[PDB]
Amino acid sequence: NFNGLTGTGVLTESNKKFLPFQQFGRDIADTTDAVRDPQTLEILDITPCS
Amino acid sequence: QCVNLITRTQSYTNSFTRGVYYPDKV
Ligand SMILES: *[C@@H]1O[C@H](CO)[C@@H](O[C@@H]2O[C@H](CO)[C@@H](O[C@@H]3O[C@H](CO)[C@@H](O)[C@H](O)[C@@H]3O)[C@H](O)[C@H]2NC(C)=O)[C@H](O)[C@H]1NC(C)=O
Repeated sequence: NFNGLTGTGVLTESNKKFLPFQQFGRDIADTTDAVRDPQTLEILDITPCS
Repeated sequence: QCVNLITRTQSYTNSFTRGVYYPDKV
């Protein structure tokens, strides 16, 4: 539950730049694939559990 | 206290591709 955005998945540190005024990331299918940690500002990938 | 010391005029022009902003923080 990252600042209200809820979901299930496995986190993973990514190499993406997130335009620091942004918080969430989405793919083509509008699925949340990258969420920023609101406490340490790093970007984490969202992958569905196997 | 204020006084009317500006009274600026107005005109018209063509606004090209401008005024685009980020709709969300996605
Ligand atoms: C929210 O609060 C936390 C807790 O203080 C902030 O995390 C802190 O961030 C600073 C800046 O990066 C860290 O200082 C750095 O620490 C490393 C490792 O010790 C050191 O090598 C650097 O020179 C620098 O001093 C600090 O350690 C870190 N604290 C914790 C507990 O992780 C966080 O930045 C705050 N959120 C925002 C948006 O600022």
